[PDB]
Amino acid sequence: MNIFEMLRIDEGLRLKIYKDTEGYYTIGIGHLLTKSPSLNAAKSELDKAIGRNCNGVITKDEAEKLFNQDVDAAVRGILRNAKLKPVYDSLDAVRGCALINMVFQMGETGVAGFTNSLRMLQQKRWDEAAVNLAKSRWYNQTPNRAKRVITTFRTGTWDAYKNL
Ligand SMILES: [Cl-]
Ligand SMILES: [Cl-]
Repeated sequence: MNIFEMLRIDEGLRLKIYKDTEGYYTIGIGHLLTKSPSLNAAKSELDKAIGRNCNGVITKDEAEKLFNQDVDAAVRGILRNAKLKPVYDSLDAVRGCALINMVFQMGETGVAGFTNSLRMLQQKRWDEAAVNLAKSRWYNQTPNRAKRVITTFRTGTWDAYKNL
């Protein structure tokens, strides 16, 4: 299992513009197009991202291309962030994926705000971090996903993604 497989499970794959859990226009593997309610705006964003007139639909290869760019951006966001980098460097490879998963979903800024959980992760207090992470809007709005991620941080194994 790796970060790509993990996010593919959490985000799924859709080749036509759809709305994410928050009601935002998205496509491919969780690639947010815009927070604007305008489908037209979303369509334009899509064409700009892909480099052709898509009319709202893309190929699997295109979805995969966007996906690689998105994972790259998440990782780079972590590496550039002063609060994130030290935690990320302190974690084993599996747990690191859980952190990348969060950034992909909520953005660098969003995750950097989880101050207390970040400190607990850096201290390797797994059970305590898990409880703290669960006291969030994040956990309450997307509980199944949050549970998989939190379990990953808690155990350092891929168990939560096994049998999916
Ligand atoms: Cl809460
Ligand atoms: Cl969920």
